[PDB]
Amino acid sequence: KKPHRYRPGTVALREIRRYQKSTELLIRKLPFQRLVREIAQDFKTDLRFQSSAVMALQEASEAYLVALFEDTNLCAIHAKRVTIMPKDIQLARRIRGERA
Amino acid sequence: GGVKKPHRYRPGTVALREIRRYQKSTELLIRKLPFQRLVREIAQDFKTDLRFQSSAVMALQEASEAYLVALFEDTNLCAIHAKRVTIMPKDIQLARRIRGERA
Amino acid sequence: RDNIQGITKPAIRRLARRGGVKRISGLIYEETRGVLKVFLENVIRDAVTYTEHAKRKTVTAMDVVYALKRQGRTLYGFGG
Amino acid sequence: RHRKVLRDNIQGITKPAIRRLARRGGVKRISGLIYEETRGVLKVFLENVIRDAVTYTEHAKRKTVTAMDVVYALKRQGRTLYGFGG
Amino acid sequence: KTRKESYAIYVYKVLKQVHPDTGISSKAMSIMNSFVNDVFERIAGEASRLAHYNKRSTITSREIQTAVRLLLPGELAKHAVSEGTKAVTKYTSAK
Amino acid sequence: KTRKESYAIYVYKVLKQVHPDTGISSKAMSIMNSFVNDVFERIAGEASRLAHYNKRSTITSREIQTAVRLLLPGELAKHAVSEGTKAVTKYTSAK
Amino acid sequence: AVSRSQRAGLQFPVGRIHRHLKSRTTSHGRVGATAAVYSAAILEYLTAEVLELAGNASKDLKVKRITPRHLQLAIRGDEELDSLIKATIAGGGVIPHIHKSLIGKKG
Amino acid sequence: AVSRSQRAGLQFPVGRIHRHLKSRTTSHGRVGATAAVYSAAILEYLTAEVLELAGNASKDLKVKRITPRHLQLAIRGDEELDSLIKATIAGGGVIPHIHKSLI
DNA sequence: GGGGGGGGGGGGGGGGGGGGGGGGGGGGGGGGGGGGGGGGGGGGGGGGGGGGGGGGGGGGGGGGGGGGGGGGGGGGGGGGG
DNA sequence: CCCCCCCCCCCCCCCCCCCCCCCCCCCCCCCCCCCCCCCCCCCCCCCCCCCCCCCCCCCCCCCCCCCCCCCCCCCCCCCCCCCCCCCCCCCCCCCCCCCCCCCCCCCCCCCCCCCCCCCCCCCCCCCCCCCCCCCCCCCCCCCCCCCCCCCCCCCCCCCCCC
Repeated sequence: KKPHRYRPGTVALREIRRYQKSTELLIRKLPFQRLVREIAQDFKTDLRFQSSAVMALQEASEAYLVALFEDTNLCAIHAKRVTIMPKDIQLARRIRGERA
Repeated sequence: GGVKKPHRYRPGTVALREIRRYQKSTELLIRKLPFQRLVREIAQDFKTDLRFQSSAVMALQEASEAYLVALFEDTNLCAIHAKRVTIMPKDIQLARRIRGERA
Repeated sequence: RDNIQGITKPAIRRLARRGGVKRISGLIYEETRGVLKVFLENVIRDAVTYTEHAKRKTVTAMDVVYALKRQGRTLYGFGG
Repeated sequence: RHRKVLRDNIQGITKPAIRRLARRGGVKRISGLIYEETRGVLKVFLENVIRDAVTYTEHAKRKTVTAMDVVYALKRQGRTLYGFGG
Repeated sequence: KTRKESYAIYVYKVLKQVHPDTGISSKAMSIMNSFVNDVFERIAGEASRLAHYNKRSTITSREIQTAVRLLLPGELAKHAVSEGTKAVTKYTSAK
Repeated sequence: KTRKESYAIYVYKVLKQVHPDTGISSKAMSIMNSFVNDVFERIAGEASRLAHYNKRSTITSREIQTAVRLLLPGELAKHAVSEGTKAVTKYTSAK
Repeated sequence: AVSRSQRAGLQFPVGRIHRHLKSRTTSHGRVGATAAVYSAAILEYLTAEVLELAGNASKDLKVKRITPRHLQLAIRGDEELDSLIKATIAGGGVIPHIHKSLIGKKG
Repeated sequence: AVSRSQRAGLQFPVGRIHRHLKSRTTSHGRVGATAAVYSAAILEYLTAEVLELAGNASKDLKVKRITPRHLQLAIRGDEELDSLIKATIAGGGVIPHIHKSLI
């Protein structure tokens, strides 16, 4: 029936624009809250969390991953690609001194 | 030939020989007096009539060579990531953008 | 379903877009997750250490803020 | 009671010295433009460090830049040095 | 309930002289307060390190001044110093 | 006055316990001296803030311990904490 | 009464800043008479500098209240503030930007 | 009269460390009895860890005195010490290494 | 080039969470004046370290040439977002 | 009926045999200078010992707020078709490394004088402390107002496909 398809890369550019325009969080909340609580459980049991604490952790993480994706993209582009790959994330963390 | 082809190492062989050599030693690689003049010249352009304890200058040299050497390791990772073995200005620039510096 | 997998491709894809990224390899999703796990371990470990020292059982925004600052990742907007 | 004008001393960081530094940093092949780039990067680095060191010197109303001044300046910028102070 | 000091009302006053008809959201005020606390900490910290390097016990406006030159980028420092000398002067000359 | 404190006699004692027939060049001792000062400034610093955040004015062995857990990497922390604990307990066992 | 702050021509709390400086001190140390004044003028100045740029960022958006996004726009947009403020601004996002080589279709 | 160091069973100076804490105090600041003791133990322990490793290296090089080069091989060589000690060690050079794609 | 289908933009509108304006309080800052104490600046003073000047010689540097190597470009394919 | 039986194509794969002059390299060896190493006091400096506060802990009291749940709402994962993109190979020219030659500037060794800086000693402007007076800012409670932001309608422009 209705045959309409955008070319690979057109929606993607639209997404970049939409998401750089906005400021909301992008990881769904409960899933992130669960991850935080599980990681914490290995350092101390029966822990509770202020709500503002989980939120600060989410704001810090997303700012960190977004900035890591910017350097990662620079590494892919340096290698003449437009697709980020694990070796680009690795090169970027290696130079930042984070190593892993 | 007569005394035949005078021996010649292939491009890269002496360069590897060099990395092994400098990597195992610890001396300062920049000549001392020229580095001292560079220091006096930059200092002077900030404030005239300054003197220097000789160890102050040695501290700046150690810091500088440690900074350059670590920057060439990062630059070398950017070249190899790009499938080259030759470092280029764009490799140095990439390393500094990611390190969060600039100029 | 493991918790770390609650951080889904779509969410990872949105973070990359805000990061100006155009095309994503399929292996990127697991790698991003490992990276986030390490970041969160480093920060929570420091937050919880501040909690225990204060003799509480509730990790507070301030414990997270002081943990982030300690790591050179200062955050504004949550106190301190 | 005399002189001597300092100019262009950045060319004292010669091509062989830069190649030695790159060898220690594990570099095998160097393009022709790396040398003027390295000089520019060293000038900036030293400017930033000398600028802070001279600020500590003046603050203390001295005319002599001390190894300690350099060491505190390297520390402020996150480049701690051991061997003179830190 | 114990008092939490904040710089909010002073940030709001400065806001009014700058854009008399503009407001500021709660989340934005929280950010400004974090910013003011952060800058005061970096400054008092450098100033007391300065004092200690020089075997002195008093944090005077002269240490605050060198600390500003060490912490702020060129222009920002130029004006800030200028704003500082100007407040001290106006305050020195008074009753 | 002129006399400057150093940690060198103490570093020598420790070196003799771990490597009885090993010496240390003056350059090397200089580095060890900076290393020790650096680590101490970092621990006292963390202990102060730590105390501050908790509205405490006293820096105890408890603040030093937490300072140590924040500053050292996993395994170094455990061994250091156990040596810290051991020396406090012994010290108080005499008073 | 007058008040230190009013006496100095500043909006920032000189008395409070002073008190705070007596606590960031070397065991038994002192604080100069004018040090608080100077500090207060420095904080006032930077606060003004950011509000001024954040305030322009919001007017050029035809809105009345400065938000975190406005603060992020003003800070990353000025070379000197960007350099001075490395903190993450919660809720600010990033400056829009697409690398030339990703934007395309080319010809 | 037993010194506080001896009383704690330490080589590092407790009295001095106590003194230095009292002067980095912060106004009405107090320093507990045992804070300096715990501090001298952490310091003596880290120092012991670094010398143990530097000393092993000066030994695998058939030599008696530890140099900055030995301190640097020992520190870059240990994951945790490397992580804890970011300072530049004057005269230590680097750990030999050449990327496989350059050989 | 045109259609065909979309997204996007612009201006306008409305409710509601957010913000604000008000009054009221009170332990706690803030400021004052007076007294006492203390950090520090000057002023020698003496010693220590830093440019500077001299001379001698060999390693470091520069320039040149040649060739091998390596980077860039182009094309194509299967494959992967 | 696509896969199956051809079909030839690059791709490797032993195979031949040394090299071979540096390249370390490793052992040895020996002056040398700096690193200890006693001496030599000695200001420092850390320990003790009352004497006097004192801050912190700890139980108790308080009470916002965290977790949890239910009801209501929404993002995710998906399998699939398509096309571009990353990769791989080949080709080619340019560029940079190796080597040679000649040169010289950095180094090394000495001293030396003069700046300048630290150290002490003297003096005193300046800060703290204190008590009193006062104002006062954060909080509670309140509670009217409002800027925003999602939504809507209508229009324009862009992209993809034909």
